[PDB]
Amino acid sequence: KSTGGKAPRKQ
Amino acid sequence: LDFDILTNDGTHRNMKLLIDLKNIFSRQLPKMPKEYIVKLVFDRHHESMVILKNKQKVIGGICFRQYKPQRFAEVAFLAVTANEQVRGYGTRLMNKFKDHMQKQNIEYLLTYADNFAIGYFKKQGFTKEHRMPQEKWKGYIKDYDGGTLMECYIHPYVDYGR
Ligand SMILES: CC(C)(COP(=O)(O)OP(=O)(O)OC[C@H]1O[C@@H](n2cnc3c(N)ncnc32)[C@H](O)[C@@H]1OP(=O)(O)O)[C@@H](O)C(=O)NCCC(=O)NCCS
Repeated sequence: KSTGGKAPRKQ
Repeated sequence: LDFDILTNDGTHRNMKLLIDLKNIFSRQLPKMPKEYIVKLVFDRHHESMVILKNKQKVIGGICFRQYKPQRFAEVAFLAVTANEQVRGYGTRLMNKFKDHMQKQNIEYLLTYADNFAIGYFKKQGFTKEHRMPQEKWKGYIKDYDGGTLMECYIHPYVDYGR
């Protein structure tokens, strides 16, 4: 499993 | 300025490059638990393509995970070091990444996006509407209701990158 760390604030 | 696949082979050289990249990721993605970035970046399923400056200094990169049998990959993290942003490196990295995925026989790229990142990925070819059968990633890629799952179709003979 990974999830999707591709997580940026709002900028 | 090279864009190389950084292999996690337990050597001082590559481990140093992966840590440098992991540190760039954390600094650039503050909402992300640093230990979570470390986990994915060094796990048995992920790979990283880095932007190497002068064949020694990492200034950015993209961490991804291929699901070979299914023919699709997920983007875990993407970032360029602060002092090197807005110089076109990130766009060139994504193009290099798509080219490499095309050569790896990958048909779709998937990534969760939120806020600004949604617009950012749209400019990179990703769309909210999926053409890939949902049941293809279901069971492989976690399905979070809080994020926007975006996909980029990688046609077998479209030229990505330059
Ligand atoms: C997304 C990212 C990799 C882009 O890399 P880059 O080297 O700056 O990319 P480019 O130079 O090709 O970007 C060109 C565009 O990005 C914008 N941009 C780049 N860095 C930016 C920053 N720090 N703040 C706002 N906009 C930024 C440019 O203004 C430009 O907008 P335009 O195309 O309308 O003129 C980089 O901004 C970054 O590391 N961001 C933080 C990490 C992140 O949120 N990643 C995605 C989620 S994991």
